[PDB]
Amino acid sequence: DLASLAIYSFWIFLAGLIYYLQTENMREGYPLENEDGTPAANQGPFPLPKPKTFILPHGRGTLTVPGPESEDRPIALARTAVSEGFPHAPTGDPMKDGVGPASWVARRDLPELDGHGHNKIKPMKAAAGFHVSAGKNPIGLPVRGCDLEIAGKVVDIWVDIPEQMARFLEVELKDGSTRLLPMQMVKVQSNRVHVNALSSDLFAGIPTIKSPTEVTLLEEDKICGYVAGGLMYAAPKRKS
Amino acid sequence: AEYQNIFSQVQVRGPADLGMTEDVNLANRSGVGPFSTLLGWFGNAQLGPIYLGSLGVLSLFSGLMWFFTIGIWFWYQAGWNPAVFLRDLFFFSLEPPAPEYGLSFAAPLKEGGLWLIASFFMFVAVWSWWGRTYLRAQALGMGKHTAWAFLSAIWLWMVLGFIRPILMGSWSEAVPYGIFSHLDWTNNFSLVHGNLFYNPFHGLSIAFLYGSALLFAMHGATILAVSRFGGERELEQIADRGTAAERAALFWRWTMGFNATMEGIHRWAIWMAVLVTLTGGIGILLSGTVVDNWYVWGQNHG
Amino acid sequence: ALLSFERKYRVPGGTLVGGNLFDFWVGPFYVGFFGVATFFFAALGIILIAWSAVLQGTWNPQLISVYPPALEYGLGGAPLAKGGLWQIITICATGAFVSWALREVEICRKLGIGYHIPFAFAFAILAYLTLVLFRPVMMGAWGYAFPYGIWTHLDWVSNTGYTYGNFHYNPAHMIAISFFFTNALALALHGALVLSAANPEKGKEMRTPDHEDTFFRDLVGYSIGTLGIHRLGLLLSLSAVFFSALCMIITGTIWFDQWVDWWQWWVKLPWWANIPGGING
Ligand code: BCL
Ligand code: BCL
Ligand SMILES: CC[C@H]1c2cc3[nH]c4c(c3C)C(=O)[C@H](C(=O)OC)c4c3nc(cc4[nH]c(cc(n2)[C@@H]1C)c(C(C)=O)c4C)[C@@H](C)[C@@H]3CCC(=O)OC/C=C(\C)CCC[C@H](C)CCC[C@H](C)CCCC(C)C
Ligand SMILES: CC[C@H]1c2cc3[nH]c4c(c3C)C(=O)[C@H](C(=O)OC)c4c3nc(cc4[nH]c(cc(n2)[C@@H]1C)c(C(C)=O)c4C)[C@@H](C)[C@@H]3CCC(=O)OC/C=C(\C)CCC[C@H](C)CCC[C@H](C)CCCC(C)C
Ligand SMILES: CCCCCCCCCCCCCCCC(=O)OC[C@H](COP(=O)(O)OCC[N+](C)(C)C)OC(=O)CCCC[C@H](Br)[C@@H](Br)CCCCCCCCCCC
Ligand SMILES: CCCCCCCCCCCCCCCC(=O)OC[C@H](COP(=O)(O)OCC[N+](C)(C)C)OC(=O)CCCC[C@H](Br)[C@@H](Br)CCCCCCCCCCC
Ligand SMILES: CCCCCCCCCCCC[N+](C)(C)[O-]
Ligand SMILES: CCCCCCCCCCCC[N+](C)(C)[O-]
Ligand SMILES: [Fe+3]
Ligand SMILES: [K+]
Repeated sequence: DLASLAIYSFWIFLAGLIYYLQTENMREGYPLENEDGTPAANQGPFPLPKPKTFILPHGRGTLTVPGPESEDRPIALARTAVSEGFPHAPTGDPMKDGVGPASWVARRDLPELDGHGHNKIKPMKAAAGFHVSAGKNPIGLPVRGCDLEIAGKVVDIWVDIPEQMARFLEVELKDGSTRLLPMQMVKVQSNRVHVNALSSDLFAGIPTIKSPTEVTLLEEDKICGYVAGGLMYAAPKRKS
Repeated sequence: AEYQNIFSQVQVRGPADLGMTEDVNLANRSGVGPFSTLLGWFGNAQLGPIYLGSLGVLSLFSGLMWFFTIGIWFWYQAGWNPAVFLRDLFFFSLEPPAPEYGLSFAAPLKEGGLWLIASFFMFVAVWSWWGRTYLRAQALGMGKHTAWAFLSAIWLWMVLGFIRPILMGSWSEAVPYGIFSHLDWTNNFSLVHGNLFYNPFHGLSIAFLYGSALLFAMHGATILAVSRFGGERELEQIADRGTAAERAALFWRWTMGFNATMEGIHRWAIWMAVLVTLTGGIGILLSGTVVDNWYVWGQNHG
Repeated sequence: ALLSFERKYRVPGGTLVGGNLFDFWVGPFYVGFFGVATFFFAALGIILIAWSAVLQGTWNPQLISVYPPALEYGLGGAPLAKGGLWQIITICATGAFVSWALREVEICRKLGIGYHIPFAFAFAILAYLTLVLFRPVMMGAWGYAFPYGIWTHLDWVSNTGYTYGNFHYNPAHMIAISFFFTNALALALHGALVLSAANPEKGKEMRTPDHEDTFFRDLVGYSIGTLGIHRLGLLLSLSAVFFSALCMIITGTIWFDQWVDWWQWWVKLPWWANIPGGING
């Protein structure tokens, strides 16, 4: 019967599809590890796929995955139990150490480029023809942490040029230096910007950028990591 | 409250983005359209430019003639009266030829001919548009995944309108152009084939349709949850995994015991969607050609 | 075992209940208080399904079906053999789903991400509860809920729909279907677009989001953008389920005749009601 053939065949196909799909999704993070970072004994029944290479634009090279995995950074954590499966306690200050929900990845310390090879994210002051078009302009608002104190003031928006969207607020601190705050982690209010994730005393510890008119992917990850980490680790100084 | 990133708090605008050039013939691109602050709360504010070469003009024109042909029949069904036109808008139907005309184009305009004319126009419209989807990818040097995925929707439509009627020996098997009339056709079809709930390809089709709602709810929710780490910048996360992609993977690893990559979720996405109409199209093509009654088939085949 | 990058995230904290008592993993799975609640509700559910099978007298998964109590029982309880098991299994189901959502909230807190996933999941749970809880309670009997069985629930869908004629004519249901179809459209396109950029023609460099925008503008004259599309997918699919729940919450309660006839309100608006010609005069 032709329909029985068609459906029997379909299942075989779908089984192969799921296999393919699952192996394609092991191109990062595998082989699996023990908690000391050595290779685990039980890797699962799906083998790692044959590698593929992405050619990256703008002379930035290639990425071949799967490949040798490696954190390329220290991880300030220690076991809290004598067996597998328990949490790992920060050995210092987790916000400073970039562990836990304050974690960052050792991405390239270069900026994301656009299609023309220009920096993707620029402060609006340096972004020809870019201006706030709708909504409350943050620039000039005082910035408030979850301790209900003022940590600083908004001095610019950092904008994605090709996608024409706001990505960070640049905030000047009491000492005159600035930091970036992810736009996704701030509430622009009529008369302030409020930052739930961080108490005012924690703003100085936001990682800083090495050149004041661009950010690197490494720098983004540290900044975004740090600020998200506050949800867990600033909670004592939070009053919500 | 935490801000949720469903709408944007502040829009910025810069110079009209005229796009990447690559191999595109720029003489076929319009100028930018207006910017919509309304859209800008949710997505991009910029409308245009659009590319419009020969195949585009052909597709659009053919598409409109399709719409012209249905609407002239509707107005005629309305007795040229605009009150009636609005009142009965959903009841009007341009029906294909009777069974008696089989597969011939020999049928009077008012009783088949017009339907064929409308279908002719749609067929040119869809296929040239399909070509457009391939050629716009080529010109930018991109993969053909879109054209391939669109081919799966075309499959179901081709089966319902052209392949299945040809195999069954008459245009009368095809679907009418009408809002209510085509719903009626769908219900009838199932009745007359012994209840499509017993067609295993129908069932799979549903598995995938629901599945697509599941996956995109998951995926969209996930990208938005990790947008504070730049998660929606998926291509750059593919090229250089960031804490966005890691937190996303790990949410799912910890919830359900396995997970995706930032490229690979898009392969689950493309296949989940595409299989809706692939399996769907098989289910219909088999119906009446090989299986008259899915209940009955079921009794005999698990 | 751990993914190569996982350890740094496996820190204590985030739990909603129990402090550090259940703050551990089993293999890849985060446990938590809600892991334990989930296991207990699911395990109990399955055992009770298994027992329902024994009393039906089958072990075949294409035949096992647990039916709600009969309409005669109202909104009261029924003997286990005769609907009670359904009722208990429904509490376990709800218990397990909600616990899974809350577990998800805990995972979110530990990972420092937003709560969008479990919020989305809540929509599914509400669709479920419409079918098994809100609608039956509003109609006055647990017997209006669907039974748990691979094929028997399909029988319920079809009987329930044909109670109101061709269900296609339910207007909330038309909106629901449109959202489902558009979502599927959206998912095809989004998957295809990102992959078309990550996997360009042979030998070429990876394309950029600028290319993705350019592609869509060239094609349709508009690009929603990479934040937009994920906002869209979420909105589309959640809207599909919202209108699915709405289209059933109204059926049997505010509207209970044949859905086709509902459209007479439009056709009979007095300004064109009596004009001759058309399909309706
Ligand atoms: C939504 C509206 C109707 C309904 C209408 C239909 C119709 C119509 C069809 C199905 C089909 C299916 N439905 Mg149903 N279904 C309903 C409610 C449910 C519920 C529920 C708890 O509310 C569940 C678990 C299911 C489950 C299922 C699967 C058996 C089958 C494939 C679905 C799928 O891929 O979804 C998308 C989800 C995924 C792709 C993820 C995978 C989920 C897996 C497959 C769920 C398996 C559940 C398992 C068999 C149930 C037992 C659990 C154990 C006891 C622990 N339905 C309600 C009453 N359903 C199809 C079928 O072929 O049935 C024979 C079909 O044609
Ligand atoms: C009483 C009715 C019958 C029934 C009869 C049928 C019939 C008959 C069919 C389906 C089909 C489907 N049904 Mg069923 N179905 C029933 C019950 C259900 C239930 C349920 C809960 O009860 C569900 C969830 C479904 C779900 C589904 C889908 C999985 C599937 C269609 C997929 C799709 O994307 O189609 C929509 C996608 C398309 C139609 C592709 C269109 C592509 C073209 C190329 C687009 C061109 C656009 C054109 C140019 C216009 C331009 C627009 C401009 C922007 C203006 N059915 C009952 C049992 N069903 C279809 C199928 O595959 O079945 C196997 C089908 O043919
Ligand atoms: C794979 C499964 C799903 C799928 C996938 C899919 N669909 C696709 C694609 C893909 C991958 C495309 O690439 C293609 C596309 O281009 O998307 C942007 C498409 C597409 N799917 C479409 C529709 C569609 N897809 C559907 C379904 C699905 N598509 C599945 C669920 C459905 C239904 C019924 O469920 C519909 C209705 C189109 C949006 C697009 C194909 C376009 C096409 O073929 O067009 C030819 C017809 C015309 C060109 C007529 C043009 C008329 C204009 C509107 C001009 C108007 C001018 C006027 C004077 C102004 C005022 C009028 C307005 C107010 C209306
Ligand atoms: C809201 C939009 C869509 C959506 C979203 C969505 N679903 C989700 C999520 C989200 C955001 C999750 O986070 C969560 C998840 O973990 O996904 C992997 C989930 C999920 N959606 C799932 C399924 C699912 N979702 C569906 C639908 C949808 N989900 C929508 C279309 C459907 C259908 C039928 O269309 C199904 C079948 C699961 C894979 C997963 C939730 C897993 C879970 O809750 O696990 C805990 C419970 C158990 C492990 C077992 C409980 C056992 C019961 C006690 C007994 C069984 C009772 C049941 C009622 C009988 C069923 C018989 C059937 C034949 C009818
Ligand atoms: C659709 C069917 C209904 C549900 C089916 C799936 C049930 C839930 C999935 C089970 C969850 C699996 C995760 C637990 C297994 C596990 O070990 O943890 C995950 C592990 C960690 O443990 P180890 O691999 O070290 O242990 C190996 C085990 N043994 C000893 C057997 C070799 O992560 C992995 O590496 C393995 C990943 C498993 C892949 C899972 Br089974 C995927 Br293929 C299931 C996909 C289900 C989706 C169905 C999609 C529908 C079709 C869509 C097509 C577009
Ligand atoms: C409907 C199926 C998909 C096809 C949709 C695409 C159809 C778009 C219709 C073409 C636009 C008509 C207006 C003429 C185009 C044009 O020439 O430029 C207008 C302007 C620029 O004017 P120029 O002064 O540069 O024109 C110079 C050319 N000469 C001098 C020769 C006239 O061009 C545009 O901005 C195009 C804007 C169209 C925006 C399109 Br309708 C987007 Br909003 C539609 C989104 C499609 C979504 C598909 C999924 C579902 C649809 C439901 C949502 C509405
Ligand atoms: C291409 C041949 C038949 C394919 C199925 C077309 C179904 C009709 C779609 C609904 C009708 C749209 N209309 C004409 C009422 O405006
Ligand atoms: C959320 C799941 C809903 C199932 C709840 C069923 C419990 C009914 C208990 C009512 C007992 C009253 N009485 C005396 C009539 O049996
Ligand atoms: Fe995505
Ligand atoms: K500027």
